Amino acid sequence: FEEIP
Amino acid sequence: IVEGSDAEIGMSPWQVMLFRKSPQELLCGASLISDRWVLTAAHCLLYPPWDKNFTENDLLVRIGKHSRTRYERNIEKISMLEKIYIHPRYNWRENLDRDIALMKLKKPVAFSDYIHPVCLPDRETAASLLQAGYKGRVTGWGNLKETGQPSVLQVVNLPIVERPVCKDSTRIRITDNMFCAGYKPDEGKRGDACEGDSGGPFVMKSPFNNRWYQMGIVSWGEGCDRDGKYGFYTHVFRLKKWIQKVIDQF
Amino acid sequence: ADCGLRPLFEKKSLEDKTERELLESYID
Ligand SMILES: COc1ccc(CN2C(=O)[C@H]3[C@@H]([C@H]2C(C)C)[C@@H]2CCCN2[C@H]3c2ccc(C(=N)N)cc2)cc1
Ligand SMILES: [Ca+2]
Ligand code: NA
Repeated sequence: FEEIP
Repeated sequence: IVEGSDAEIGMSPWQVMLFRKSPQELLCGASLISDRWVLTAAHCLLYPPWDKNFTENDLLVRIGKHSRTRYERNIEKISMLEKIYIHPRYNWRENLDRDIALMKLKKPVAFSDYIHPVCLPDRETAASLLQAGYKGRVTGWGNLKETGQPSVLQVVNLPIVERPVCKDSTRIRITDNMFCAGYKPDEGKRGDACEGDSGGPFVMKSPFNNRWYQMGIVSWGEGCDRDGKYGFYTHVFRLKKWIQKVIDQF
Repeated sequence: ADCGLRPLFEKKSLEDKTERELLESYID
C-alpha cells in the first residue's frame, strides 16, 4: 500500500 | 473476487475498505449506509478462535476508492471510528449466525460522485427480490484466486440459490439469517467472493424503483469458487430490527 | 431519500455494463 498522509 | 471483472468508476459508491493501521493491510469490505454509519460482517472485527479482536483505534475506513493500493488523492476519504457495535447474538462459537456489525464514524463523510449510501431493504423489498435465480452483485479488493491481488475494485454478478441446494452443499448448520449465492456446476458460469472481500455488500437493483439495496453481507465460504460450493451471506433484512435499534439509540 | 441512486449512473440516467444481466434475472 501507498502511504496515507 | 474470483472470476469477476474490473469495476467501472463510481459503479459501487457505497463500497468501503476496512484498512488495518499497523501493519498496513486490507482487512475486509464494508458499506456506507448513511453519512455516519458503516455496515460490515462481525467476523471482520471479532473472531476469538483466531485471536481477532479489533478496537476502534486499530483501523481506518477508506471511502470512494477504486485502486486497491494507491492513495487516491482528491477522491477517497479516510475516516476514523468512534464506536463498533457487534450483534449481541453473533454466534462465532457454532455456525457464524447473525454475522453483522455496525461502525459509527467520528465525523460525517461528505457525499460525492464517488461516495454515496446504499439503501437497506424493507419487508416488501426482501419479499420481491430474495428469490432463487434472481441475481445480485458482490464487489471487493480481495483475492483473485483461492491459492494474486487486483489493481482495482472487482465486480461479479451471482444468482441466489434454492435453500435445499445451499443446505446440501455443506455440513454446517444453515439458519434463516443466511442465504447462499453462486452458479452450479452445470451452469457453466463462475464467480465468488474470497479473502479480503468479506464484510462487503451483496446488492440488488429493484426493478420497481430503480434503487440499489444491500440484501446481503459477505459472510463465509469453503474455499473460493469451488464447484458444488456456494458463498454464504448475512440476510440484512432479517437483522434490520437490530440495525434500527442501534442507529436509533446511538 | 437519495439512497441507492448513483451520481455517475442513475442520477444522470446512464447504465453500467452488467446491470441488465440483473434485470433479466428478475423474471417475476
Ligand atoms: C459457518 O462457520 C464458519 C465458516 C467458515 C469460516 C472461515 N471463514 C470464512 O469463510 C470467512 C472468514 C473466516 C471466519 C473468520 C468467519 C475469512 C476471513 C477472510 C475471508 N474468510 C471469509 C470468507 C467469506 C466468503 C468466502 C466465499 N464466498 N468463498 C470465503 C471466505 C469460519 C466459520
Ligand atoms: Ca447438510
Ligand atoms: Na462454487
